[PDB]
Amino acid sequence: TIRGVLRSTASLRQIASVVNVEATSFDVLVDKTDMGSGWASETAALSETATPQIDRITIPLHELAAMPKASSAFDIETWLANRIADKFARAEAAAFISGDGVDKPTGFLTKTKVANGAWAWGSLGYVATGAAGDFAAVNASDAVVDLVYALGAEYRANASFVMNSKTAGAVRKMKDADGRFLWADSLAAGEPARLMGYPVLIAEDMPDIAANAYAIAFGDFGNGYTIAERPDLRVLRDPFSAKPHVLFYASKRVGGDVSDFAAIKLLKFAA
Amino acid sequence: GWASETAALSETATPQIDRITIPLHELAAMPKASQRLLDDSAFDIETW
Amino acid sequence: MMLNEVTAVPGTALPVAEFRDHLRLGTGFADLGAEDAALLSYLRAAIAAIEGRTAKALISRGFRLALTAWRWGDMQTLPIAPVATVTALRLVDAAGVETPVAAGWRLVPDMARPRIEALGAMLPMIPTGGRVEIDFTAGFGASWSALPVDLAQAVFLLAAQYYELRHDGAAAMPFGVMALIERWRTVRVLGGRP
Amino acid sequence: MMLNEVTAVPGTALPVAEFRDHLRLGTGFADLGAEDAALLSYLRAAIAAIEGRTAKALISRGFRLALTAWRWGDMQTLPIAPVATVTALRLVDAAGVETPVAAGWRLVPDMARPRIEALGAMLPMIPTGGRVEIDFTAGFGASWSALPVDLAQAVFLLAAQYYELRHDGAAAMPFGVMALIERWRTVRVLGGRP
Amino acid sequence: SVTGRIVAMASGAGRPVWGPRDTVSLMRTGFAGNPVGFRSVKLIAEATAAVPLICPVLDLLRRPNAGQGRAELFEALIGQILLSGNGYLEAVCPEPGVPRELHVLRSDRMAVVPGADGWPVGYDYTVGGRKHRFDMTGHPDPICHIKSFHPTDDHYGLSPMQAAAVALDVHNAASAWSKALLDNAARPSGAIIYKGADGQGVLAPEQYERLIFEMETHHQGARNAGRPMLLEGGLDWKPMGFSPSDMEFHETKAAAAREIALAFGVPPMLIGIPGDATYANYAEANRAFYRLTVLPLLTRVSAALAWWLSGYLGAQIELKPDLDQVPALAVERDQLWARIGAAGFLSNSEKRVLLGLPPT
Amino acid sequence: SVTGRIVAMASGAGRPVWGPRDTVSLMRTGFAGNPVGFRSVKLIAEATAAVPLICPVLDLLRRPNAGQGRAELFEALIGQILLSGNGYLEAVCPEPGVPRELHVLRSDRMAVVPGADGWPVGYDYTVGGRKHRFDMTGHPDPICHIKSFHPTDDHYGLSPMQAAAVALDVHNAASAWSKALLDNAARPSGAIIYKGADGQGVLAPEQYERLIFEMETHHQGARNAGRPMLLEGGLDWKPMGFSPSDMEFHETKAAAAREIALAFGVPPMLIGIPGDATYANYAEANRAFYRLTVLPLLTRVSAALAWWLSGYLGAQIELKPDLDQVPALAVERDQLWARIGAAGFLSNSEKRVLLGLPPT
Repeated sequence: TIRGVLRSTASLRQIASVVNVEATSFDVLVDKTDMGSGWASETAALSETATPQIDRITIPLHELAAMPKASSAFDIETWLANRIADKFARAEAAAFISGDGVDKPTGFLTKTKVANGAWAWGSLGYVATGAAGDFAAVNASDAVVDLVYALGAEYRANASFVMNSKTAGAVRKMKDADGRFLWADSLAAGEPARLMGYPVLIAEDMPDIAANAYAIAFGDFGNGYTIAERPDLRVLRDPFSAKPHVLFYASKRVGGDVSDFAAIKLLKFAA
Repeated sequence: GWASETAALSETATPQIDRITIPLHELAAMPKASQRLLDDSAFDIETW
Repeated sequence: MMLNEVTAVPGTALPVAEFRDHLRLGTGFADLGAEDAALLSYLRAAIAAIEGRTAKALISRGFRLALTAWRWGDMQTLPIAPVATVTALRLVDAAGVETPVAAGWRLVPDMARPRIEALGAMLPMIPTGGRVEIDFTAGFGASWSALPVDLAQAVFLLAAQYYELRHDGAAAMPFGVMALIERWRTVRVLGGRP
Repeated sequence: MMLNEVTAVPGTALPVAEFRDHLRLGTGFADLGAEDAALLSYLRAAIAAIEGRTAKALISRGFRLALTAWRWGDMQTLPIAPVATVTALRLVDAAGVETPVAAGWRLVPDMARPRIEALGAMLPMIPTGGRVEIDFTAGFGASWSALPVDLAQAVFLLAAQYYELRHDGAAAMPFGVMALIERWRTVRVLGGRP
Repeated sequence: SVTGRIVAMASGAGRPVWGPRDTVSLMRTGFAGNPVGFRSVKLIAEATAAVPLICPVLDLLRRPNAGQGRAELFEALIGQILLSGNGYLEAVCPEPGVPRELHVLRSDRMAVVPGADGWPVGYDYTVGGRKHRFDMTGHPDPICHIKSFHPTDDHYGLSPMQAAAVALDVHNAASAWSKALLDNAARPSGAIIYKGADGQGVLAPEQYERLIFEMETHHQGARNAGRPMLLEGGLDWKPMGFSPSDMEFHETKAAAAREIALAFGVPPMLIGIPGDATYANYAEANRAFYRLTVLPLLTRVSAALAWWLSGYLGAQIELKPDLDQVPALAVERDQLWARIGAAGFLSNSEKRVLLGLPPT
Repeated sequence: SVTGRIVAMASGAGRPVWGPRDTVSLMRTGFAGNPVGFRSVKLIAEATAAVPLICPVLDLLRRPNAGQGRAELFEALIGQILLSGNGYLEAVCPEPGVPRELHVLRSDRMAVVPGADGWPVGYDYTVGGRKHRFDMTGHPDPICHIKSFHPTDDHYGLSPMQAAAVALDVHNAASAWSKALLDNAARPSGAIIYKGADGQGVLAPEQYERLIFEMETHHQGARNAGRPMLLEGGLDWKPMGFSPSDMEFHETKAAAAREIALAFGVPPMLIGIPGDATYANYAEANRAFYRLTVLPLLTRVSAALAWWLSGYLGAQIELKPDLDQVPALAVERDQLWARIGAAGFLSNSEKRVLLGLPPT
């Protein structure tokens, strides 16, 4: 049996809202503001209090394609089908997190972030850690806990952290003034998988800790990020074009950006 | 075409389609009747 | 399929002044020109011998290929092999009217198979009782210098022979006349229907 | 598949000064008198006889291989054998848009079977009617000194023969012309469909 | 079951799985192409339709739809199983129980969907580029999918034509060898060699029409067979032969014509191919045909109609071949009636219960 | 039927679908051309017409139309099914019920129309440039369309001659090989070679008429077989041979003549082709013929007449072959009467109900 390198599988697919769509695009419809109702006066005109301005966000439903040429110990049809499904499960994971606008789903990091407390609708909110290189030196994890408690109590019913491996490394490297590992205290524990009472998703397409990078996200992505897709995978078992190489054609179409800008909060490693 | 496939016609020009919108306006009339006239007349003006 | 030539070679394009260097006539005589009328008579007699054994052309004079029915449904391999830029497949009618046709025909260059394959899966049809002449200029180059030199040597090995013996008098080289010709002959193994 | 040379030899690359020494040096009449530019015309005739029997190139001239359909799915053996560095694999269409490619293929050099051998199983497909065209530089080296000297001696054994006797006159050496060539000929045993 | 849930996510849930690539080309080259592959399927598919069945529901089977009878249905059904290893039956149910339409869907244009738990959720009828997406996420499950046994695949059948796909291409090309040999061959019955004074010399068209007319009139044909044929100086007649005359791949075609009949399981005696006498006298080879490749095939499809159609009814129904008054099994019925009829020790009602009779 | 709408659009509704072009040429080259393809269809079509039927409706079948009897109708009907895979029956109804005219429309000039839901709406009888456009958008549906089984096509039959179309062209051309060999062949029984003093030399017309008259009188013919034939200087007699004498494609013709008989399903013993003894003694081969390729064909056509003609009546009628007093099945009738007749344990009326008699 032919082996391959085992890549990361966690993909933000299982915590975001997966919607089977059949058309060319998926239009989510979110109001931007409140009703604005006031307490009425007993002798006043009292008319036209306000109306929420709605907004259509378009999931463009892009397509993803990989085209390998095939060029009896192991059987290529099953193996290449088990590799290209993995690559389509992994290459859309980068687009879900840091994809840009052109021909691919725009990830939640590329949505013009604004510091929380001055949060408006068109952006995502972040909280600063302190010094630019890493977590704060005096009190580590204060950035983590106020990232949790700067989101909103309705979305924190089912919210999760999104990191890569070597940011969860730097989280588990946090220790008290005796060096006793605030998260998973002993050297015998392991991954506790319940950071601050919330699950952790190790998604490798997140950036690592840098001068300004947003290496930790937290949110109810079921309301936040909408993955609209078509469930099938095209299989053109092509017997033409090149006699020498089969050149199988496999494509899945998928789209997605943020549906709710209030659900996702980011951790900026700066001041 | 017949011989144009050899020289050109690598693709045949597809029909460029066009959407014509019916804007669907409304036709509304609001005549004003009096309450005195609606009550005095033997003729049912409200159904006329 | 008649395959005549529109124009012959000019004669001034033949290397009579270099063939005279080959045959060791003489260097600095004041006459120097008593053989010019006959040296190109043997160069044209040795090129035309090698143009028939090789089915090549060698001076790129213009041809006229007047034929009536197509040999195969679409291909029409041309006889004179090294071709370039088929001018005109003017389709004559039963009598008179000659209408040149762009017709959607291509040209596949090759030294072995100089086809004229059509792109619309059928060459232009032929008016019953009328021919389809094809003007094309086929050969290696315009001047003598554009030839493959081994084929140019096979003219000089052969036209020197006609100059040295006049009648058919009998008289083994590694690369003789024949061994230089043989990579330019047409190697065919079909005697079939298609 | 026309495979015309882009440029010929310069003529100054050929060892005319050395071939005068293979003709009569160390033994002979004197340097004697030889039409210098004649001796260049027999070297070009002996190289072009050995370029054809061996399918080699010997001076590293520039070639242009313009063929319509790929023979295999990916392989494309190049005929002129000692190759180096495809200049370009530009791809013209039926109208002449001439869109080159810069990746997808890796020339695998070899004196036996030079190839194109694209990556994977996809070799650049051909526009319908638009012949593919490959420019490459094939041969041993730029100067005469970069050649295998046994193949260079087969030129001098042959170009001297065209100098010593002009017409096709009759005349078994151990390493003659033919025995020095046979380790450079192409040994093929395929007459089949692939 | 539990293994199936893991198997799905390997191939991909919710996406169509196609299986065999060439099954559309084996039909034209193996069932419309050669007579041996043609007759072998027609011999079986017309045999399974002739076998009666034992149960209402059979009223549907007798008249499934317009223009497609009872016997015509199983010829279409088994004719897809022998060709592509898969049988399909669409049911149209205006009514809740016993749906009054059956349709043999061809297995070229049908594709499976593995779904979540490995057992199928979708079947996709794809003609052109247009699909249907039948749904299996319900109880009546509108398509019975009859699989031939396939050990390596989890969703399709093996289609005996795929196992004989080498012997089809031998039999197709050896038969086309002799066709194009009779169509591309130049044999002469001789050659009048004319050398001349030189080693080469043509003869003038005056002399050549003399040579045709003395050959056309006086030498060719049945009526001129054997004229003494004076040859003067220069002329000579070399008679040619034709050294392989008969038998161009005659046995390798006849061995391949037996391996096609071997794979579908028909005996060589029934189909009519030549060969050594294996079976004796057609009371066996027809009985072997309805016991090794018809009745095992028919009791396997009828076991799937007994379960798929019972999903439309409330009560489950069995549906089996008759294995009685099928006249190829009369030698198994003589042999069993004369055994117990001659057993005089056990009484009269004690052997009506053995032979299958209503007791008295 | 639910998927019927999808396949209809791809073909194109309201437009005629033709199918196979070369169908009319297989008739002239494979049924009017060779005896094996000729006898095989005539052997079947004259057998299915001879089989009686079991039901009124049969009064139409007994006298369908003028000049075309009962037995003559099924020869025309089955003779189109074996030739082109399709049978057609126009019904002309001056009267509302049980239309008193039947006409076998030939399937060369008939074309289908797919219509809306995939099942046909039009049939087009196309002679010259003239069409007719029969209509199927009604209840009586005036043409029954009997299909042979075709797995790849959705509208026509397969026509066993198409499956044997290579073996027909072998048998047509191997038989025409020996014909044109007997017509184009120059064999001489010798050659009187006259060289001369030179390598070449003719003989004068004085000497040449001398050479004929001693060859015409004294050497040719049966009565001059073996004269000692003095040869002087220069003359020489080289006797020629004819090296392949018999057997020009003799076995490949005899193998292709069996594969044609294989596809239509006739046994080699019935048609008369030579070959190894597969069946024994004509009690088998005639019983095999009416069980593998006649009675399955006849019970499939009669099942289409049982449904198309019942659409003109009110009550549905069954119509099946008799499978009784057809004298090729007597070995299956001896075997079943002597089995139950020798079963002496069960009583008299208990075996009249088995053999099919009205009990007394």
